[PDB]
Amino acid sequence: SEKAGHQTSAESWGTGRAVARIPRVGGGGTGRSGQGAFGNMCRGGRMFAPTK
Amino acid sequence: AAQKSFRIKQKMAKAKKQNRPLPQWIRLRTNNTIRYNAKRRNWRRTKMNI
Amino acid sequence: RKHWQERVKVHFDQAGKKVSRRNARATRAAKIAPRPLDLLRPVVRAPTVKYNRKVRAGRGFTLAEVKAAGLTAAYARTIGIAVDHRRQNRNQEIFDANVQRLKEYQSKIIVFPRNGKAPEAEQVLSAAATFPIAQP
Amino acid sequence: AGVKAYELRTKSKEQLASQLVDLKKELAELKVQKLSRPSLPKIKTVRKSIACVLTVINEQQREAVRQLYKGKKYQPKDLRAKKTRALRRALTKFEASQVTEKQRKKQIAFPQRKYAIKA
Amino acid sequence: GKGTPSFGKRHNKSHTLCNRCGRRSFHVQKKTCSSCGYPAAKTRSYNWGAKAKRRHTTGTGRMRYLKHVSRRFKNGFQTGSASK
RNA sequence: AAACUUUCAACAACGGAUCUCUUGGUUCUCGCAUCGAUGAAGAACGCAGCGAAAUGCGAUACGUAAUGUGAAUUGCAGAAUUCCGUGAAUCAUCGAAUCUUUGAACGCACAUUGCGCCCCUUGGUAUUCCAGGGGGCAUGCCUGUUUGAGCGUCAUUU
RNA sequence: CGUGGAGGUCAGUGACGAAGCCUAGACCGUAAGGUCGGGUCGAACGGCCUCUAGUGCAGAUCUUGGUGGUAGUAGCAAAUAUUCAAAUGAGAACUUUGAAGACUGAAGUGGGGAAAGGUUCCACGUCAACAGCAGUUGGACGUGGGUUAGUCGAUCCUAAGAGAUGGGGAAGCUCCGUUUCAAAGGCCUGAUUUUAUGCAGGCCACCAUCGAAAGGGAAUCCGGUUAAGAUUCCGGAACCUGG
RNA sequence: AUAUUGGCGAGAGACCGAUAGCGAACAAGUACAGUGAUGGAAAGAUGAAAAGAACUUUGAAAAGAGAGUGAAAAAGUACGUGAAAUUGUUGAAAGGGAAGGGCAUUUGAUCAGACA
RNA sequence: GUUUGACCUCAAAUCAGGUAGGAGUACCCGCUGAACUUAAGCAUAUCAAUAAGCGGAGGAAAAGAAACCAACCGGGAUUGC
Ligand SMILES: [Mg+2]
Ligand SMILES: [Mg+2]
Ligand SMILES: [Mg+2]
Ligand SMILES: [Mg+2]
Ligand SMILES: [Mg+2]
Ligand SMILES: [Mg+2]
Ligand SMILES: [Mg+2]
Ligand SMILES: [Mg+2]
Ligand SMILES: [Mg+2]
Ligand SMILES: [Mg+2]
Ligand SMILES: [Mg+2]
Ligand SMILES: [Mg+2]
Ligand SMILES: [Mg+2]
Ligand SMILES: [Mg+2]
Ligand SMILES: [Mg+2]
Ligand SMILES: [Mg+2]
Ligand SMILES: [Mg+2]
Ligand SMILES: [Mg+2]
Ligand SMILES: [Mg+2]
Ligand SMILES: [Mg+2]
Ligand SMILES: [Mg+2]
Ligand SMILES: [Mg+2]
Ligand SMILES: [Mg+2]
Ligand SMILES: [Mg+2]
Ligand SMILES: [Mg+2]
Ligand SMILES: [Mg+2]
Ligand SMILES: [Mg+2]
Ligand SMILES: [Mg+2]
Ligand SMILES: [Mg+2]
Ligand SMILES: [Mg+2]
Ligand SMILES: [Zn+2]
Repeated sequence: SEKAGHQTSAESWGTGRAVARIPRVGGGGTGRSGQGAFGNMCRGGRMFAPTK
Repeated sequence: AAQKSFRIKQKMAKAKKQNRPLPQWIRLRTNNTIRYNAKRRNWRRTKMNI
Repeated sequence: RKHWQERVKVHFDQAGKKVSRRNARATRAAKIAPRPLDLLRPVVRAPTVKYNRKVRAGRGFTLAEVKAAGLTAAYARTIGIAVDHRRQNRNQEIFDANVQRLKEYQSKIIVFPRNGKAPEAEQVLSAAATFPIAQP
Repeated sequence: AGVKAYELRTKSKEQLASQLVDLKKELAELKVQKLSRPSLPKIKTVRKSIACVLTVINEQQREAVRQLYKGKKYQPKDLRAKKTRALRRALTKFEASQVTEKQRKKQIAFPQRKYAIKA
Repeated sequence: GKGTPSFGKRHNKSHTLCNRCGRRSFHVQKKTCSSCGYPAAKTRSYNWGAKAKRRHTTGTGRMRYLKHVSRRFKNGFQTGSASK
């Protein structure tokens, strides 16, 4: 699916935050918040060069 | 509040009737996969938010 | 450049569309039997100096050609002759060829009576194949 | 157990009304007994008997109203056909098949002839 | 004092229950629901809110009437009854 | 020499990798045209003999009627089925119905289960009072019916 | 050299045990790796010729999940304070009753309410998890009971304000404005000097609706009663409004 | 004749195989968070059949030990297989302010082939 | 005839019968309309007559039987490859 791994509202926390600069899920109150996103090395993210 | 509206009191009544564990005879049914009440609510754990 | 990935046409349904077109042709032939699937088209000369060495199929016979063949436009339309009201005749050879085509078509078709028993016959699906265009 | 619709349909209005009242009284008694005995299977069949009696009564009334309104231009909207909204708003067969006199004359004079390319 | 002490003064309600969609999103002073747009005639939805459209679209509820339309079409919107 | 630390091996822990599974997803193709003032989509509240969900339904409430099938349902209870048959069922089918309060939402309102008006009917020892039951009262626009307004125009001495 | 899938072939391997995993055992390759034995396991899998790709990890303050040393360590030291006996219980520093010592000291650690919460109230049963010790106890767990009004409130009124209609803008979602720019609706009399079965004469006038459980406002008190109700129930004695 | 990531009904793939494939294979747009617009998880596998361990015994009890069911309890609703990190017990060994590695041999333990 | 009417225009009725709204929106017909981006330097072009916003339909919609294409020995509605 062309939308796989992209239906996520996430943003990077910036440099110098003692964590990796991968975009992270916002919001709160759930285990999803703060997890990495959008990257091919991230669980639940988008694969590298998706098949067409 | 003590002086509440009927809509609020009706929602409270529905929540009170929903507040229960599973009946024991549910567990005895064939191919039963329900083992606990996963939507149970308590007054001091999750607020109903009106 | 533009967002070309949002508009990519891939023809995965080429074989499926071919099957659907053949099914539509068979269904229309069964519904329209015994008359053919196409009307009789005239011979015209292709425009421009690049293609004027060839003749091809036009849209329909002219009113002058139909009248010379001895039919009315309405009756020719009912019996399966394409009639074009905006094409004009300025070439005697083309006019004679179209009149000959109309006469041969009238000789080779059979029109069933509006009331009475029908003489049963097999349907021929292609008037174009029955009366091919020949390069003079 | 319970009542049967085909046996109910052979009776009159007052008999059905009396049967319905008796069934309601029996349901009240069963609901009284249910406070002491939580498992009372007869409640279900009494409830279904009440529903069946109401169904038969409504059927008889609606059939009487249909016979009363038979052969009239305007009917109650709950007795008219449902279909869909667009289907009800669509043209009727007569309106759709209307033609002008000129078109009718053309159709009579020059219809689509039946022909074949054989001889 | 803008954090924990200020959080102790929150006891009013900006929004209450909406009559149309049932959410706690009916803004009291504006008399408008921030979710469905009540009391406007149209239901609020946006093409940038694809997830919200999916959450509130047709088929998330009971479809009390719309479920049987396909069966009635398949039978041709027939009237009458089976004659045994 | 023990204890302790580390290494090696056997078994036992911790944890859920690997392998084998799959009523799910993803992509492609084919066919069809069917929501709503005859009240849709959505929402709230309820409904099972013993249910909080999912699923189904609306005070006829996991449902009624009709047709088909032909002996179940099952956790327990309870039907069986005159078995020589108008007959289970959480079955299939579905053309007759029921369809609370709402919602474009339509008597006026709605952070209220608030406030009216019209017609019919019934019960309270009732010409006056009260209550119950049934059916109604939105806006824009079209065609027609009826009742009207304005020296705007006109006629009106046998 | 190795991995997932595909065409062909070995009439290939396999419940007398496929794949996987463990192994102080064995062999072949310079190596990538390949092969054999033993244990465990329980249903599929491989050699060769080719086709194909989401095909090989030590790092990216990489992602997700899991686990150590730190470490039985830091700590559980604000709000003066606890003790004796009996009962219950397998078990009592923490439960119950009695006996003592203290504290809040009426601007309370008392008795009621508003917002908010929603059954936390009360009874019975009861300890797996929670109450950073404990627990026989509990705002915990399981099953139920309980909130009674003509006079208390809402409901009615209007406040700052909010907002339709008549109109006028705006492609439009909609905007202005709140009595204007409107034919915006009620009442009285009549035998209307009768033209014969057709309603005549008069009168007064300004704008929907929403907006307070602390503003305005009709009218109720005493005694008793419950496990938990109480100006509402019961007894007695009153009052208001409408007809 | 053309379009069709919505709806209804079908057939398929050299696609993915529970950190993959839709966010969701499961009461998933659920639980939970936010005043609100919105944000949004984790979570599949006993066995062919629950036959889900009767009975005895110790313990207040959870449970243990016998016994029994089942092909198997090296399947006990912590349930197919059951890796690593990390940990316990047993056995062998080394250790005077790190350990680990390379070449060579001693010592202890252990082991294959060739056996006419 | 200071009467009685014919018309015209404008009203009202819980008048008789109807119709519009809203949902869905993949595809379709209109309106409205950026920026990130990519470049240049007669102060711009591109992204783009796109995203977002608004209005309106169907099973397809739209277009459609020339005030056309051409300059040939002429073709002959629209649509799509
Ligand atoms: Mg993914
Ligand atoms: Mg601030
Ligand atoms: Mg404040
Ligand atoms: Mg405010
Ligand atoms: Mg109010
Ligand atoms: Mg094996
Ligand atoms: Mg890769
Ligand atoms: Mg690694
Ligand atoms: Mg490297
Ligand atoms: Mg790291
Ligand atoms: Mg310490
Ligand atoms: Mg202290
Ligand atoms: Mg003091
Ligand atoms: Mg003191
Ligand atoms: Mg503790
Ligand atoms: Mg208590
Ligand atoms: Mg309790
Ligand atoms: Mg306004
Ligand atoms: Mg008010
Ligand atoms: Mg007051
Ligand atoms: Mg009290
Ligand atoms: Mg009293
Ligand atoms: Mg997943
Ligand atoms: Mg296991
Ligand atoms: Mg290990
Ligand atoms: Mg757009
Ligand atoms: Mg349609
Ligand atoms: Mg078509
Ligand atoms: Mg069209
Ligand atoms: Mg013309
Ligand atoms: Zn809403």
